[PDB]
Amino acid sequence: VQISKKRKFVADGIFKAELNEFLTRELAEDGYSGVEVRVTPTRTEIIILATRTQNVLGEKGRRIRELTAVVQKRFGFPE
Amino acid sequence: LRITTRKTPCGEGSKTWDRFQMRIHKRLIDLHSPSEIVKQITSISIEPGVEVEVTIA
Amino acid sequence: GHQQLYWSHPRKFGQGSRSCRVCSNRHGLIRKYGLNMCRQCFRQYAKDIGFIKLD
Amino acid sequence: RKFTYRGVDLDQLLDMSYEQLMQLYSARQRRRLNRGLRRKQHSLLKRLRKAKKEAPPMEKPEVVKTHLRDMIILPEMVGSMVGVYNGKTFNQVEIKPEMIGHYLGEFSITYKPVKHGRPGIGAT
Amino acid sequence: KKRKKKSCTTPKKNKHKRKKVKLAVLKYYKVDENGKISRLRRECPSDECGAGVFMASHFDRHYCGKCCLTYC
Amino acid sequence: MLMPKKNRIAIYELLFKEGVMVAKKDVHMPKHPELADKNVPNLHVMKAMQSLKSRGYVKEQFAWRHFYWYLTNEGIQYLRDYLHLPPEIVPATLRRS
RNA sequence: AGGAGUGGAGCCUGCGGCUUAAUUUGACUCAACACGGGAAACCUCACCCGGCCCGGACACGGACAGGAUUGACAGAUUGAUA
RNA sequence: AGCGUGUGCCUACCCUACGCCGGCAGGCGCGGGUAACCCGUUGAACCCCAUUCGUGAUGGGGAUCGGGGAUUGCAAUUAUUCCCCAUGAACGAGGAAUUCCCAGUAAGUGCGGGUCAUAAGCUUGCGUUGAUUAAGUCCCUGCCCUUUGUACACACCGCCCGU
Ligand SMILES: [Mg+2]
Ligand SMILES: [Mg+2]
Ligand SMILES: [Mg+2]
Ligand SMILES: [Mg+2]
Ligand SMILES: [Mg+2]
Ligand SMILES: [Mg+2]
Ligand SMILES: [Mg+2]
Ligand SMILES: [Mg+2]
Ligand SMILES: [Mg+2]
Ligand SMILES: [Mg+2]
Ligand SMILES: [Mg+2]
Ligand SMILES: [Mg+2]
Ligand SMILES: [Mg+2]
Ligand SMILES: [Mg+2]
Ligand SMILES: [Mg+2]
Ligand SMILES: [Mg+2]
Ligand SMILES: [Mg+2]
Ligand SMILES: [Mg+2]
Ligand SMILES: [Mg+2]
Ligand SMILES: [Mg+2]
Ligand SMILES: [Mg+2]
Ligand SMILES: [Mg+2]
Ligand SMILES: [Mg+2]
Ligand SMILES: [Zn+2]
Ligand SMILES: [Zn+2]
Repeated sequence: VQISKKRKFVADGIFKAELNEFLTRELAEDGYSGVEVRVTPTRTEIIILATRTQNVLGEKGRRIRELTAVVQKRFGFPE
Repeated sequence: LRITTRKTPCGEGSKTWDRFQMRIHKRLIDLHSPSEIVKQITSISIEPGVEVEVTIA
Repeated sequence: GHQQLYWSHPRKFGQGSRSCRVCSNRHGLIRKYGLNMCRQCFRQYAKDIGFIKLD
Repeated sequence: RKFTYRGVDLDQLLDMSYEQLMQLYSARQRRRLNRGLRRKQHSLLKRLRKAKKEAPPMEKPEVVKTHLRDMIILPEMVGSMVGVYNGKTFNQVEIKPEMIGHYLGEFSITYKPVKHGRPGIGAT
Repeated sequence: KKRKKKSCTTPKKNKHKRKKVKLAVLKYYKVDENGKISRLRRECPSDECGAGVFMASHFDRHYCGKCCLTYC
Repeated sequence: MLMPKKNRIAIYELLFKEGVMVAKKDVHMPKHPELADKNVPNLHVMKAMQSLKSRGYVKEQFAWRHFYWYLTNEGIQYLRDYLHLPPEIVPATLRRS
């Protein structure tokens, strides 16, 4: 089945709030500024705004490749 | 949607209330056309904050 | 044995079966629209959720 | 003079099954029996029966202690010594035939009756 | 408020200490001079406890410790 | 903490395969969602990851109710030596796909 | 200038007292007292009575495949099939 | 009439039309709704029109108790809640004192939301009926300014004198 629009919008807001809190705690050291979630039926893109992107990406892109993993693990939507 | 809560984290002081409010707006459009043209026009429509649902009755 | 006794008491309804999704507190819980937050956490995260004060 | 529960004496009550006893009881006891008894109540009944079987012909059975304050007094319990927990101590109760249909917790009081003293300074 | 101690109960409830048995494998088998082996302890009829899982020779019962199966 | 060796093997295999671990901090959860058909309680995962963290093998973060764990290089070496994995095996994180 | 009142009655709920094994606790003029979103049968629970569990990471030492340790049928025991 | 809610990650617990059974609380079936779609044209209560009663603690009031029935729950006793017979207390407008209010307002009357397995004498909102009085003042209470006096500055809950 499906849920009502009220619950859907509330769930989207709660998801964005939790994502922002997690990103804050993770990337405070890197000057984390904000998060922007653009939802597309193909893929859901997440833009991370921070002062420096070198630390967020990590070496060879390891660290960011970790984050997009745990997010997929946390909220459960498919790989 | 409305949520009325108390401002104070505890139970001390004047009884003051916060009234939070969320508004949801909804539009409907009808089209007599084949699927392909609808997807053609819809592809551009992607906008941040707007949920678009296409159904064939 | 201990395996049967531990956590045996049913928790399918009541205050003991519900808690805040942020701080795990069972008091002052908001269940409307499936928020499942205590009032303090909700007041902290209302702007992020999308609730605006107009009056 | 002879005891009768809603026109039925003790012997017929002992002969009756649970379904027959449901119609004699009140609404709450009937609903409780219809929902059924769990393992702990059956264990208590078994212990009471075991204790009553081993009693001397002229002596009372050994006291059986329990925390089950919501147990319904069945006609098979008449004549048994039950210690009922009140949160602090086990109070000894002998089941009488006029207790049929009540709970065990109704016969072990959970508080001390109040005897008032002189009111303090904070009373006006 | 400050916590009161009130430390007085049954003197000491002791924890069960498991018995130390030296070479418990040996007593399961008996040996003749010819070199034969006879299994003193019965073997449980369960699936998992079929070959090496022996039972318990209690004074009035047989008990498998791995699946709680009991026989007279 | 006492637990069967196969639970530890499964947890370590999953951690080395993915490179990260997520838990909900629920000691009464009957089984970990990710570790299904292996019957691993969530408490075992929590305690195993805590033991790994105390030795520096994993890095930990906590968010809103959840534990997040990332694998360290020394943790990679420890898991590779523990599971007897060939030196040609790396977690999916270390592959820039 | 007035209206509806409260203070009087019965009852419902909070706060003092007094009892209790415990009757958990914060707050005391406005700016404490149907307030802590506090309408508690269990949970909530923070109080009292009694009984299990370790969910005491990690480092060092001891002991250990001639076994470190784990669980458990019956009878006893227990409020209890801890 | 109006504001709103409705099948839920964990999480078990939704709103209900229609048919039958029961006197009632309720029980059986069988459908709709993830909602301007179904409950729902939300047949609300006060109010309106008739009937009975007739200044009698009265057919006002409904406290306290007895006996039965049913629902929620793992569990209802120290009565969870609900229904039916029976019982029928103070109370005849309230001392000193004291609260809120200037128009769709005060008051009367119901209905939603929160709490909620069971659930409103509380709160937060919504309608419906709908006024008397006033368009002023500094008398009471309190708070601001200006002038003025001070031996106060931890600021009158101050400082300070003599037995
Ligand atoms: Mg009145
Ligand atoms: Mg009055
Ligand atoms: Mg009064
Ligand atoms: Mg008072
Ligand atoms: Mg306390
Ligand atoms: Mg003021
Ligand atoms: Mg209170
Ligand atoms: Mg209650
Ligand atoms: Mg009880
Ligand atoms: Mg209990
Ligand atoms: Mg309690
Ligand atoms: Mg241990
Ligand atoms: Mg009368
Ligand atoms: Mg009368
Ligand atoms: Mg009765
Ligand atoms: Mg009591
Ligand atoms: Mg009546
Ligand atoms: Mg209301
Ligand atoms: Mg309600
Ligand atoms: Mg309240
Ligand atoms: Mg004045
Ligand atoms: Mg002067
Ligand atoms: Mg001066
Ligand atoms: Zn919270
Ligand atoms: Zn066996």
